[PDB]
Amino acid sequence: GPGSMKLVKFRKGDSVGLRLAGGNDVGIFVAGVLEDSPAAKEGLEEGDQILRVNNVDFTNIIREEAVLFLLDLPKGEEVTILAQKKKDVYRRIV
Repeated sequence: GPGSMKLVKFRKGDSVGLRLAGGNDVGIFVAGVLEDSPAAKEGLEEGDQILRVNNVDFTNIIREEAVLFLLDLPKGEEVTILAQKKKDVYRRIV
């Protein structure tokens, strides 16, 4: 089936606080979450696949475009990340 996804809502600091991995073929993955970020606080974790941010699809985006996208998110504004734990896929990427 379609599975159980997580929804994380946080307010962007100076940065979102996320390292990315993957790409257009397999998905964008959270490689790292700084404990210094509100991304971690809200329950976003390494090996999470990012499906959506702010109603922009992250399933057909290239890693480079995702980075720029997260950078471009207005500072101090709320971000809405739709995600899903996919570690076993993740372990192959890294």
